[PDB]
Amino acid sequence: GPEEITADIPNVGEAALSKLDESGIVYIGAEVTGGDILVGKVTPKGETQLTPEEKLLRAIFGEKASDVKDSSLRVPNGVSGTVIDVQVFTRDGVEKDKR
Amino acid sequence: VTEFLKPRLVDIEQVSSTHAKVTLEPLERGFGHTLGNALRRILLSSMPGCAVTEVEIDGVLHEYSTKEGVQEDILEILLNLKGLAVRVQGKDEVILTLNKSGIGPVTAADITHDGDVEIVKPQHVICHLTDENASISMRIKVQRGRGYVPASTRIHSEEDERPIGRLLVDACYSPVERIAYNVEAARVEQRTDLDKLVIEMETNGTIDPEEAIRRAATILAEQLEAFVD
Amino acid sequence: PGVLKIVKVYLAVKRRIQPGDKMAGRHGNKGVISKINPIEDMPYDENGTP
Repeated sequence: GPEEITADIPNVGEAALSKLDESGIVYIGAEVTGGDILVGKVTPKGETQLTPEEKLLRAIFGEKASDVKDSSLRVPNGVSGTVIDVQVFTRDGVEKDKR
Repeated sequence: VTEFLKPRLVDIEQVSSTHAKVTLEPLERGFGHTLGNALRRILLSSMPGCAVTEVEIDGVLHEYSTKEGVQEDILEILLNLKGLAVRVQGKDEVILTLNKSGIGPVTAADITHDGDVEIVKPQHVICHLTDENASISMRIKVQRGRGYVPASTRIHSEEDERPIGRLLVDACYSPVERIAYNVEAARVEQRTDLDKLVIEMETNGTIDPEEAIRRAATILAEQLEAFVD
Repeated sequence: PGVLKIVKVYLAVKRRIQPGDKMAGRHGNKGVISKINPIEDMPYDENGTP
């Protein structure tokens, strides 16, 4: 499955998602510190059987199912500061244009 | 002591609104230089003045983006304003707000200058708007401080604070930052020939010069005695 | 073909001199930023210009 940017990073802290805008990428204008995650791509993961323990987990937690691996863009170590700009080039056949 | 002839300040001159020159009665040699040194230190570095700590604009965030019409950007506006200084009362953490509409020259009259936010140099090059539809309104928190520091220092105190839009601003904070102490041999006729001291102090308006002289020499006495133990 | 889309983000970080800066002079004379004391330590001119 395609890896798309929607800030739906599995096992993601709120403050981490509290920077990225809806399209996984974030908005424009403030700073960033440390290894802050910028764009949240989600790598598709393989499926499994009915998996009674995992079924119980989904009934308890759910919304993950070990299906989306966090492929998010994060700031580099020792890299922090203000942001100049962002640009998205989408191939023909994909017209997300979420932001 | 032995006829110490403790002198007093005399003929303290103030040429302009942003400096002063204080003359003094004569004193001894081998000490006047050291005394002037200590005075300049305590007046310039540990100097209670005012600067800008926070900045903001609804359309202008931390990123260095030029405001509509305004020729200078956020960093550039910070630079152009930095060429001046602002006033807060005995209370610190005052706020000035430079807001203007039209296309005429940008100056400090259309800026928040209060009874606890005071302006003296009101015609700086402030990147006047060039588009008629523009109406600029930037707000700079002007507080009071003493010593030089960067902006990353306030990251810990403003982490859940300083959200996307609030600009945290730094300063170099030496509210005197210039004071010359000159010891010469004059103003002594009856007793031993003595050295009189002149202080050419200068500020950006943050504080009074003779006030800085009193503060610095009070610190001079204070740390001077501390050698007793 | 591999990527459906790409999102390139560029962040500009400032930088001032520090312990370890390298200045140069057009007379080919260069130098390492070594020690900066308080501005008081600078020798004072006759007019005191440090």
